[PDB]
Amino acid sequence: DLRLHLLLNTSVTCNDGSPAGYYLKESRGSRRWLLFLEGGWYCFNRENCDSRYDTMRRLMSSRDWPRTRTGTGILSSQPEENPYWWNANMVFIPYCSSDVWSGASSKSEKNEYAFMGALIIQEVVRELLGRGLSGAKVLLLAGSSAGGTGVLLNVDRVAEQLEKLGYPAIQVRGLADSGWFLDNKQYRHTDCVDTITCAPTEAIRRGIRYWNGVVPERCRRQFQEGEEWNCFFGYKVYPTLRSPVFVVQWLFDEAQLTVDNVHLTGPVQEGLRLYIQNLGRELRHTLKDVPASFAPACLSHEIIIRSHWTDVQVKGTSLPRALHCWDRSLHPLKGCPVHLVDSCPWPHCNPSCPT
Ligand SMILES: *[C@@H]1O[C@H](CO)[C@@H](O)[C@H](O)[C@H]1NC(C)=O
Ligand SMILES: OCc1cn(-c2ccc(Cl)cc2)nn1
Repeated sequence: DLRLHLLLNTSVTCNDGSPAGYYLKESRGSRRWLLFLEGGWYCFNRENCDSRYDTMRRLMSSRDWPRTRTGTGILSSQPEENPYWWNANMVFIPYCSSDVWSGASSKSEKNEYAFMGALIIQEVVRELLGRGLSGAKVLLLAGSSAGGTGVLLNVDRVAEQLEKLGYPAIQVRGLADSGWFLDNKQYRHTDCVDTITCAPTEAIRRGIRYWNGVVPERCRRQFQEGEEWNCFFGYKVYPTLRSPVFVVQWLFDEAQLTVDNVHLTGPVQEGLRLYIQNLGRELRHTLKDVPASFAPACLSHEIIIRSHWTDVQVKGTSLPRALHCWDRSLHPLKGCPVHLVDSCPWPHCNPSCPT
């Protein structure tokens, strides 16, 4: 179990002004630290944030959080469940800012909600340095879904923060799971006039304004004002980064298909067959020059904190093994690969896909 700590700096808050926080399980014999970012979509105006507050309030507030949480998958402390980092110090950071971890705005007489995701990460790092993180050799910033995108947006800022604080020896790295999206054409079109129909590019453009969103400096300097939404898309922001980042991405991610207005129920036809095959090929193409990556040909969503994350394989190598091979490479290795991308072109052409 991981134990809840609410942030001592009460100005760093969830959407509704309640304190943000983190769940921690220490491993005093270890100098490895894993900080995991939860996911769960986002909201981008008053009306759709109000809806989220009625029926998704744990993603908006800490007032009902439980005192503990069980570590699962890569957050498990049992070697049978977590062959990769079972002995590390474990941290789970709840997603309560609805801003893809990019916001830097407080609640005020001008703002009904606070959007502080980027500041929550920095405050968690600061308060952990007093609880053992000061002695770390590696800090791995991981996350799933919106948390995976959050890794891409924040990993270099964590690195810069520790450097300026006097800790140049801590190696910051990132692990982005199911957060690598494409700004592609939808299979069927919908005009952005309310939430249902509003494509990611437009929703994120409005979000950055609503959230006072922050993106990495180098990417911001390339795309410039009004175009920072580009930095929320992995294939555009990744080349600007400097911290080592391992990318885990299903070729046919269910959230990607949702934003593309694809609904698979049933006998496809030719038009949709070609659309799905082209999506797989495009994703594959964006990963061609990503040296640490794991991309199976499955229709699924998230993986690294699922209890059965050990079961999927690409070219005979599991995800925990590929992550271990990555660790070795950061000290090619014979029989210990780090770049693993399926080539077959249809969902579940890989027999190890989740059922
Ligand atoms: C609390 O957090 C805010 C927002 O990041 C920051 O400006 C302030 O300096 C912090 N205060 C302390 C005492 O850490
Ligand atoms: O949990 C599903 C999910 C998807 N997203 C998301 C994030 C960024 C972009 Cl650019 C598109 C989609 N966030 N959460």
